[PDB]
Amino acid sequence: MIKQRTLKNIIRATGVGLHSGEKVYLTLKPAPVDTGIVFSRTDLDPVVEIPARAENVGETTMSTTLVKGDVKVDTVEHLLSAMAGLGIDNAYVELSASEVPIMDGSAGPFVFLIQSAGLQEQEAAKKFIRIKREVSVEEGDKRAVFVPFDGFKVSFEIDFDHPVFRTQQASVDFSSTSFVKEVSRARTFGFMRDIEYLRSQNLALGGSVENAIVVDENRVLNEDGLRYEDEFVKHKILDAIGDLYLLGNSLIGEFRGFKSGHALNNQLLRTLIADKDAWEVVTFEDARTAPISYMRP
Ligand SMILES: CC(C)C(=O)N1C[C@H](NC(=O)[C@@H]2C[C@H](F)CN2)C[C@@H]1C(=O)NCc1ccc(C#Cc2ccc(CN3CCOCC3)cc2)cc1
Ligand SMILES: [Zn+2]
Repeated sequence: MIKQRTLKNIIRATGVGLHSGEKVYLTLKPAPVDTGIVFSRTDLDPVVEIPARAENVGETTMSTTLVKGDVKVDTVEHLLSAMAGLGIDNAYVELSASEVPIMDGSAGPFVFLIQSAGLQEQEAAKKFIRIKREVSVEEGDKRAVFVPFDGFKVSFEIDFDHPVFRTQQASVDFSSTSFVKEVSRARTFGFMRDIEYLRSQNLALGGSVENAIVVDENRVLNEDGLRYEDEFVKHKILDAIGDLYLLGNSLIGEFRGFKSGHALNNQLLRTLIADKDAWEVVTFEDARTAPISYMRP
C-alpha cells in the first residue's frame, strides 16, 4: 500500500518572517498517523496549535495565514508546498513567532532540511482527495478550477503589465516533473516601487535580495538573476501546491490558476470541501496500480 509519511528526525531552522521581520525558531517534529500538518505557537503559554486546514485560514491578502482566536501563523504556503511535494502527511511545526521563516524565498531550503532529516513511512494507508467533478470559482478576471484527473497536475497563468514579465504561463504534471528540481527552488518576488508603501503597512519588513526576486522598473535587481526562465509563474505553482495542501491530504486531480492567489485559492478549497459530490477520499492498497508515485523515503 502507499503508506502515510512523517519525519524520521526533527528539523530545526532559524530565520526571519518576510512580512514581520521577526526572528523565528522553527522545529518540525514527527507526528502520529492521521495527525496531518499542525502548526504550534510555542512562544505562547499555553501553546496554541492550529491544524493546516482550509477551515483555519484567516487573512490571505499578503500570504496564507492560519488563525485561532486572536493567534495567527503567517506565511505557511512555502513550508506546506515542501510538505506536499515530499508527501509528508503528519508533522508538528513549532514556531517561536507568528511568521514561518522566509529562508531564501522558495521551498528549497525546507525540502533540503527535510530530506537531510529523512522521512519515515507509517503503518497506515495514505489518504488522497480525488476530484470527481469540475469545481470552478471566478471573481472579476481571476479563475481557479479543480478538474478530475488520474494523477496530479497544476497549471498557472499570471499577467503583469511589466517589462520584466518572460514565460507567464506554466504547466507541471508530476508523472514527469520533479517537484524538487523544477518547482521547489522558485523564489517569491516583489516590485521595488511597492516596498515603501508595504513597509508603511508593516509588510515586507524582512524582505531582501537574499529571500526574494526584487524587480525594479526594467530589471531584476538580484545580482545573480533568476533560477528558472519562468521563475515567477513557477513560484505561483509552488504557492498553489502549498494552498492545495490545506485540504489536509494529497490531491488526485488537476488545478488550473488564472491570475489566482491565496484568497481565490481559499474560495476554491471552501467550494470543493462543501460540494461533497465533487470529491472523495481514496487510498491505494497496491502502489503498482496507483496513478501517482512518491520518491523512496
Ligand atoms: C505582485 C504581488 C502582489 C503578487 O501577486 N505576488 C504573487 C507572489 N506571492 C507569493 O509568493 C506569496 C505571498 C508571499 F509573497 C509569499 N507567498 C509574489 C508576489 C507577492 O505577494 N510578493 C510579496 C513580497 C513583497 C515584498 C517583498 C520584498 C522586499 C524587499 C524589501 C526591501 C529590500 C531592501 N532594499 C530596499 C530598497 O531598495 C533596494 C532593496 C529588498 C527586498 C517580497 C515579496
Ligand atoms: Zn510564495
